[PDB]
Amino acid sequence: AGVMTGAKFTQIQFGMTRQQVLDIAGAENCETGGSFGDSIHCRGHAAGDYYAYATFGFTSAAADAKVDSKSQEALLAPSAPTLTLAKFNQVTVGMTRAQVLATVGQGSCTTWSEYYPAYPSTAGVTLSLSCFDVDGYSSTGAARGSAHLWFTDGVLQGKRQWDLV
Amino acid sequence: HPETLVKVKDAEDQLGARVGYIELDLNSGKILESFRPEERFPMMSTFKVLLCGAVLSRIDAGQEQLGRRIHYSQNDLVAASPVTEKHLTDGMTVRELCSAAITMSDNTAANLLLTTIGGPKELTAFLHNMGDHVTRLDRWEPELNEAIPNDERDTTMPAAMATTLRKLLTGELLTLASRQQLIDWMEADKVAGPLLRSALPAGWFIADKSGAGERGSRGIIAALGPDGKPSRIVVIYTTGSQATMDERNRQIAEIGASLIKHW
Ligand SMILES: [Ca+2]
Repeated sequence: AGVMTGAKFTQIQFGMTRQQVLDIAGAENCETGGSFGDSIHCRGHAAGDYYAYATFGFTSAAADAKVDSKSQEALLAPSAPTLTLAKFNQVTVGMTRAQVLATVGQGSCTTWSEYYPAYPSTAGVTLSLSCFDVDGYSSTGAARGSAHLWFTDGVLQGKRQWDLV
Repeated sequence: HPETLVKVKDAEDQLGARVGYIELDLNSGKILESFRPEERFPMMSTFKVLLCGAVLSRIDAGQEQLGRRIHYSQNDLVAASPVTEKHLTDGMTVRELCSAAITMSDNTAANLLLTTIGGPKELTAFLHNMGDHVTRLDRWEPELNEAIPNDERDTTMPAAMATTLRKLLTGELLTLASRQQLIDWMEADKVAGPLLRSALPAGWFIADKSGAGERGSRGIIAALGPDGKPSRIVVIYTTGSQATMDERNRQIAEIGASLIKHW
């Protein structure tokens, strides 16, 4: 079914089994154990010295464990990247995701990581967004004008940017 | 062998950019072949081998422990960090970080390791003090991959890198245990398949570290040899090309096929 893709990443849902993840992502693209412990790491197309990828964390090592974490780099593309250094500097810790998006642009970000440490409960959910400027996103290369915004329970805890103008 | 040089020049035509090349005898340290041995090229991820060499040096001096756990956070995360991203909740040990940085080119792992040694400035000081007065690291990931033409920040020369790699893998700079550890991480390289490894004959040994950066920069450093033992060091760098990644991988792979063919 090809390598790992953004569409596959999106189709995979929290609560899914290891087998459901593998069948959707394509077993050939995935690995587990070693550096990735109990998680399932799926590679997409080559990019730089590695690849676009997705990592799925599970509640336990059991074969019936459920997906409680979804992470990806270069699989999802921002719909309308308009982030700038000026907008980034206006983002403030304490903002809700809505407030952050109103500041950096509704289509400037993609979900880098989403984790539920208390799954099935959504309390304590941590979420990292990868946001890019007009030309920041690159699927095969490296981000050029981007930022990382992380939240806990929907509230921004911190921010960091690289090469925004 | 001259045929390998014909291939290197072919590469410069195929890529439309300069290629730096060095084949060094591991035992004698003598240059067997070279091309643009003293021109500067961005190290990219190849610097991570020098980084962990500096880490092992501090461990040798008993100022660092392989099992020391580093607890980092969201703020430390940079792009292209598959391993460190996964262990964000529990942290990673110095040992695990070097493995990630060398075998996976994990960028955050490299930055965390840089922090343990004092930063780019201290890595350069480490190198200068071992006899390498050319190689320099100035920035952290991911900025060190900018590859701005004529910018000497974060660069090395093919000859300097080859001699330095030799000192790290066979010199007295590091303890035997540490030399073995460094070469072991390189032998376990998981992300350089399309390069030299793709031309490596059955039974041969190869420990390497590749790198890719902006403006077509691409490169690899390695210790390889027949019958499961490394006997030569190879260093290949290029920057400025507009060719595709595959075309760049191909050119490097062909240079390797040539040097192996005429081993
Ligand atoms: Ca920019």
